[PDB]
Amino acid sequence: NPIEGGVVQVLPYIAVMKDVYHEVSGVKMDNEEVNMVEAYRDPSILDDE
Amino acid sequence: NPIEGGVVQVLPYIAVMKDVYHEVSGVKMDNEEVNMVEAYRDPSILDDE
Amino acid sequence: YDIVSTNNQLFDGKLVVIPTRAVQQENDILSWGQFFYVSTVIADLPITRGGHQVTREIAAIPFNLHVNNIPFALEFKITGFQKVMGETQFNGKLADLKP
Amino acid sequence: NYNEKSQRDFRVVTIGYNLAASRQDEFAERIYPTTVI
Amino acid sequence: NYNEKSQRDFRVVTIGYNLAASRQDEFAERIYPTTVI
Amino acid sequence: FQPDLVGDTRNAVIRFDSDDLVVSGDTTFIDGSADGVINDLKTAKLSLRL
Amino acid sequence: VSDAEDKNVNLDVGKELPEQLKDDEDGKVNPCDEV
Amino acid sequence: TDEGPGEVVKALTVNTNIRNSNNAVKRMLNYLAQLREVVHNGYNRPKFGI
Repeated sequence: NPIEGGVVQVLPYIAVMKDVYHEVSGVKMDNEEVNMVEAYRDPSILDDE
Repeated sequence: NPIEGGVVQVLPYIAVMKDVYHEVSGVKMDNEEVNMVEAYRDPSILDDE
Repeated sequence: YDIVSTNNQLFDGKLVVIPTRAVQQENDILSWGQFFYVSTVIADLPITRGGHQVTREIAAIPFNLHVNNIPFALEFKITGFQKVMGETQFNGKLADLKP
Repeated sequence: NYNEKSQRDFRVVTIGYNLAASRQDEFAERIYPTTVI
Repeated sequence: NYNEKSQRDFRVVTIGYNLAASRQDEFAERIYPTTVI
Repeated sequence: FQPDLVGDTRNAVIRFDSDDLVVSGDTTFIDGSADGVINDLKTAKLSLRL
Repeated sequence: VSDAEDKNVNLDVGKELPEQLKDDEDGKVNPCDEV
Repeated sequence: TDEGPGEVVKALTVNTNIRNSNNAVKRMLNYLAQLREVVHNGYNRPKFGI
């Protein structure tokens, strides 16, 4: 529609997060975050020991 | 409502602009713009010769 | 025989041939391996991890084992698909013989 | 204004996202059939 | 997202803006009563 | 561009924020040269994420 | 500690998508209509 | 939140189910690797414990 003037694409997903704490002096958080979809090709992202 | 968590205040108005051309080396558009509501206290903003 | 495929990153460029029983039963030793599965439980408790904050942690705790029965297997490492389907394989040779 | 062009409100489309998995994949099931313990 | 506290949707209030004037405001109408020519 | 939600409704704002900006030994400068940092990146087999 | 229904699991994250993201920001005004 | 987790708990079971498939592959490949060793060496007859 001429009033809408474009589209916005909203992408929900489930993120696999590494369980880490915030670093006192950290520049950015080191929590690896990946799409669950990645696990279908590379499911090793889900394993932990 | 908790889903809103705040408000937005929209203030439409009609502005009185001067007829001003754009400069080739200007840092801003030098067009004195005033809300017409100001004319009630000081109508001289509307004077044009 | 039958063909079963995966896209696991680990199982990349591998063909393995293994026997199985034509008709599968229950805990049949003649299946190449067993997957022994115990029901997975979802645990929900507001654990105060760290001693200073409370979070509701919902955990899925698996309990299972994969067991192999039959030692028979054939393993084939199959590579070079792009070399035989890409580069010329017969007339290339005749050029190579050119003195 | 002289021109609005309507640059605030756009059409929004939601991308589907539907994860699925069986107890184990058909690949795993054919090789390691499931037995409940 | 651990805490989905609202950030984008708000209660939007659009206020009025009604400007009005007579051909001459009363202060000036009483001093200079209008005569149509 | 994104709309500016606070202020004049006609303000449009851009917020470009990229942590994957790439420099490697393969790229060149605007003048066409590939020397200094780029040459050392190519020799050391390195790449940068700016 | 309930048992999971793992046999066949089908997720739908779109149903859980917050209502905020189902539409755009609603502050939009046509100043010419309001004045 | 008193609404409960909703339908995202299933994501925990999907994660678990995917890991189950990966465990089958990991165990299969490890079994074949040590199978190679057993058959490569002098174990061409049935025996317990090999």
